[PDB]
Amino acid sequence: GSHMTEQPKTRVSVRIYGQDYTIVGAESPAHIRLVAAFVDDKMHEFSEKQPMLDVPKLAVLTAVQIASEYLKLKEEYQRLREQLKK
Amino acid sequence: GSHMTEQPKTRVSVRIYGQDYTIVGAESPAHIRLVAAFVDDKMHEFSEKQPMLDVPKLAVLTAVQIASEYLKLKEEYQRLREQLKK
Repeated sequence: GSHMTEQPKTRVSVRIYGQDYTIVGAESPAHIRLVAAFVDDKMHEFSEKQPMLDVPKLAVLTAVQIASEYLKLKEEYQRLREQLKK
Repeated sequence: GSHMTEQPKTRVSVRIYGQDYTIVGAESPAHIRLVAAFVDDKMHEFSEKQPMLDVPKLAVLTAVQIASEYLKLKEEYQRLREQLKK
């Protein structure tokens, strides 16, 4: 058998809320480490608030907030570059 | 009676995975609509994969995934911007 000189999207196993998950990182080995911590910490800060008082309602709450707080960031990049092209 | 002329971060209620959730969304009316759909869609597409065969585990699974694909985006943004200041 032969091998191909390619490096596709690598996956990594992290631990969030006590459970282990293997998702696609595709970035620095030190970066993927803070990814899990960011979600874990965010879930922890909301667990003490008890929004809907349920586990699935906790993880989904952080998921939607993480997306919104980051959407505004990527949006700036699009607006900033478009203004530079003007 | 008095009214302060201020505009803080507004909150929005959306239906994610069937349940209603109210989170912070001061970006834009149309933008905040796709935020819920982003998680809802990603969760639904993973629901057929049955990675952990559990809803709570699925919600956090997509959360870390979304963060991973968006974190590298804000990073690239900072890299190209820093090289433009050389």
